[PDB]
Amino acid sequence: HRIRITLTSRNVKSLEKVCADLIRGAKEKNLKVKGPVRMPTKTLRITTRKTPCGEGSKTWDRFQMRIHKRLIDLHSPSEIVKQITSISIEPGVEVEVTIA
Amino acid sequence: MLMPKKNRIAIYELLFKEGVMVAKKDVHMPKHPELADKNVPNLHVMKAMQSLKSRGYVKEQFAWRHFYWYLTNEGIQYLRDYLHLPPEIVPATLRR
Amino acid sequence: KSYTTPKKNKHKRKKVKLAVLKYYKVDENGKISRLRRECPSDECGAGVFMASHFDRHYCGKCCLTYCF
Amino acid sequence: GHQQLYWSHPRKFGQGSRSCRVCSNRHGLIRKYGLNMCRQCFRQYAKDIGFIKLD
Amino acid sequence: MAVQISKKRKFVADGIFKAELNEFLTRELAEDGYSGVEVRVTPTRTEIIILATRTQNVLGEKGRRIRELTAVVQKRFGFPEGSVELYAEKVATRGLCAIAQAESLRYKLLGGLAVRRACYGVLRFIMESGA
RNA sequence: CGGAAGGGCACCACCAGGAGUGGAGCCUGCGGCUUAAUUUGACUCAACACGGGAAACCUCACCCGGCCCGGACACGGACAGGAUUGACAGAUUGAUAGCUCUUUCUCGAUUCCGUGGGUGGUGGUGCAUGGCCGUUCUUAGUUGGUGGAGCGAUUUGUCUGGUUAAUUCCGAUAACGAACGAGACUCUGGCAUGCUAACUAGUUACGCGACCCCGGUCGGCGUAACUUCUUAGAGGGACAAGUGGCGUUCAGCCACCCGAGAUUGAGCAAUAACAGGUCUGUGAUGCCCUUAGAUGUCCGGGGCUGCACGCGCGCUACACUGACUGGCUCAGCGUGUGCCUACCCUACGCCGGCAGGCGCGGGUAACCCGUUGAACCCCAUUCGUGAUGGGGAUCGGGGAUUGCAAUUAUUCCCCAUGAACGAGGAAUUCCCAGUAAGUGCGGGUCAUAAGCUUGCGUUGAUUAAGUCCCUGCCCUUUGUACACA
Repeated sequence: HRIRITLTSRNVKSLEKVCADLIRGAKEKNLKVKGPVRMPTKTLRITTRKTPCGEGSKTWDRFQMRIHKRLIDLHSPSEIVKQITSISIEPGVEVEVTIA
Repeated sequence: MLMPKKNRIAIYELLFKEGVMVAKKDVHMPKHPELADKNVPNLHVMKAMQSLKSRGYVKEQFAWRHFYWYLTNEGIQYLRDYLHLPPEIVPATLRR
Repeated sequence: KSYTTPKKNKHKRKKVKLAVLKYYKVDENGKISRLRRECPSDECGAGVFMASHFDRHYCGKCCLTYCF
Repeated sequence: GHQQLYWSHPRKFGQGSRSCRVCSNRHGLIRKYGLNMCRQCFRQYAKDIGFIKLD
Repeated sequence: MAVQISKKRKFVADGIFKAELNEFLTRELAEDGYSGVEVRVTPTRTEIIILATRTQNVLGEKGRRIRELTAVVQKRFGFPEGSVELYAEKVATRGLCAIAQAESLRYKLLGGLAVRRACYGVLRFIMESGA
């Protein structure tokens, strides 16, 4: 019953709508929900030179890429939450349903 | 290129079995990733397919570090009369 | 463009007309006479003859050389 | 042996060992997060990988 | 997946995946009015959508080039059979797509139209489309 | 455009100061001078710790040699009565390259040879190009539409002046209304005892357990409440809004209450241009060159460091506001097991003074390294104005690790050696608040690896709220016989 749905996404409002959708689906299917626990955002940071040559003033580019991680833990037999999580998928987020 | 015909026919067989083929540009790669049943050096796949291309039998498209080789009608007819096969059968691209 | 050494010309091989018929002795019967011993080598058995050099014997492709 | 000598030299490390996955040259390589893309090629394709100038 | 790599390396892996896919498809579908790519990795589907202007040229004669392109996709990137599904579709109001309009100008210059006439012909179409 | 006048702005300008650089030693990039070679791009700001360029081989172009074809393709003699590939000794070399002189076996029309045509190229031209970049300039500048004025090119709007970080505004006003750049915008920092949530985060209470004399301590053990502390989502909040002055009474400026803030910091960035940089980022690329004895490429050796010399960026010092030896005590950004790809972050238990070795483990990571016991600083000693226990260059000896390989010492450790340097000439740089500076910790390069650079926190000021004197750039007026100016 104790099953772990984690959502890893680069875009935030996408992830938030998926987090909302799984709470909606859970409270409708009448099963105990642990709310969307927000793990710290990881900021992948790469900083390079701008110029292809080396005949300019030393200006650097600061490239960032945030990656967000939510998880909701439910008390439900595999099936009903599997069919809840088989609907309403968008390209931004990525799903993991963990049983044990 | 100086080639073993055994390895060359095995390349031509796979090329037919699936019309289009991919090959990384790495001439110092000991065995070919796909045809590991055969002892195919990457140099020989490239040299065979670029020799195919020069006469206008294969379609050469190059990305970052990968050759892409689609089969033409000239290649279809040469390849089928060469391997000495039934004229009916075709690559894995045609069958709906 | 000018170079240092007068070059090395690449090894041109001594091509010969029929080095094969010197592998057998002909009889006036319908029989045979095999000149150079047949090594029962892993891959290179019957049709592969051994080498008859002035110091040692040698099997071609498996490289199975023999001191006299 | 010619084939004992052609690729005889060992390459386990140094910048002769690692290669740009786009243009295949051996200067200013990005190896962070397993990119393996030279800094000019990175900067060209950076927005497609997901990297964004924010700060 | 027992290889079990970091979410950090996983997302830069997905980043370069789309980047090369796009490079390959822009090199291939260059002349046939190519707009861009999109990926939807569903449960055990890689639904890989293509956006073009002249989709009849790119999907070809009874789906020759589509199965050719699906083959090189599965062959190069190392995918499972059945799981990878390409879908070429027409982009709406091409007038606003900078990729399509830039490649249209490029192939009018490749034909050999006058340079001021090529640019003003393109720029007039962009504006009447509603830029 | 001026060798004419006037007005503006800026810590890449000055004033007031702070740290300094210049002096010394070493690290390092240029020129020079040697060398078979010491490949080279760049030369005021806008070249010189820059090419992410910390190269032992590779890298890698440079040079001394030796294999190599990876010369597709169409055509022509040649041809299995064999075109051809491979080859073990032996001298040959550096080589266990069949490169070879000299052996005889192997292979089977994919060779090899001329004719074209192709190829590859860190080869040439950045004064033939694209792209990206830098700079003028991050200064405040640029342009229509209707209307006005001129026969017209043109002009007004875009201005005498005040004000602002700002062509920012309100004022005067034949102009009114607008667009780009400024601003707004996105990220970021500070605030919520209000909200949604938490066994990958805690707390409070509790039961238990250990120790000191009912309490006290616990990062000792364990499960009911809750979200103060941690995490990250939604809204809120700040606007020169309140008051007192100054001002054409405007725009706005100065002070003061209340308040978590009364200007946090970046990202982006106009019209127009430069013969600025890159062809050594590209399978962006015109033309040229070369194309088998290669400017292709692999292999093994060295060089890129060479040292009477002159520059530029940095590091360590010149000591007592200190060095040494103990003890006490506090961080924040990250990163971590690989595609070809081999190499990850490390706790813990023994061995060795030390660098290290061996053992079992955790970790694909708010889960394990980890409560990241960092340094400066702090407390207590020894030292005592002595080129001294300051300083640690140079040199000798031994030992570990990385690697296929360290001599022209890769790095690190142990003992010994103890150079100048006593605050630095002309000249010159960066900078106004959690800033300068001191201090250490991560990311890049990385088999080995930071005196560099790119980020992070800790300790934390003196001076200034101004100006056109200096150096720059920008405008208005004026003059012209200049207009490739």
